[PDB]
Amino acid sequence: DDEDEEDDDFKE
Amino acid sequence: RKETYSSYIYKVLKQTHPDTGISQKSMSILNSFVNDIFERIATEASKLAAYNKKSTISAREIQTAVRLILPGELAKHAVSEGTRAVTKYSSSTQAQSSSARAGLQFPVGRIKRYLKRHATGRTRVGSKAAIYLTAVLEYLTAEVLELAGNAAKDLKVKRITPRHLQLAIRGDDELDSLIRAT
Repeated sequence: DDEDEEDDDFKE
Repeated sequence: RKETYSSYIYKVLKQTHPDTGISQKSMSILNSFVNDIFERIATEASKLAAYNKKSTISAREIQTAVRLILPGELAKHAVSEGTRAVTKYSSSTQAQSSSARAGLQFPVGRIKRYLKRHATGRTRVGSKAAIYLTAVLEYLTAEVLELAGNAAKDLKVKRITPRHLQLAIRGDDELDSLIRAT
């Protein structure tokens, strides 16, 4: 999940 | 073009895992999936209509194509969703939107137009063909999202990342087969 740190939330 | 389905993917995620979010990278991957599967089904359905000299791509050609493309039981599950959608729309006394009439989040009218890009010459595309394809694309997206959301909950995280998508696809042998072919 450090993996995902630069992967922002999709915002509706 | 490759089209964007992210809004509609998110609507499906809200029905499947109301409490769970999804990362931008995950959404890009799902949008590629939808486009890829669309292209495979549409190409095959259009081929069926052409080889059989039909004037219209109909729900029969979509249904056949789904049975040729989706592996294992997944194909029969998906056929049932397409058939259900067509039935709901039909029994719809409606001045409602095509998608709403069929019970779908994915955009029927748009998908009908995209499908027309695969129809050569005089060949037409039926409304029920587009309902059925929409329903299959939505169902597949729901299957992946359900599984990936469960992987996320298993890892006590509150959104779907690409790793949960991998876990989902890798742990279902039919989806794994589908994605390896696509």
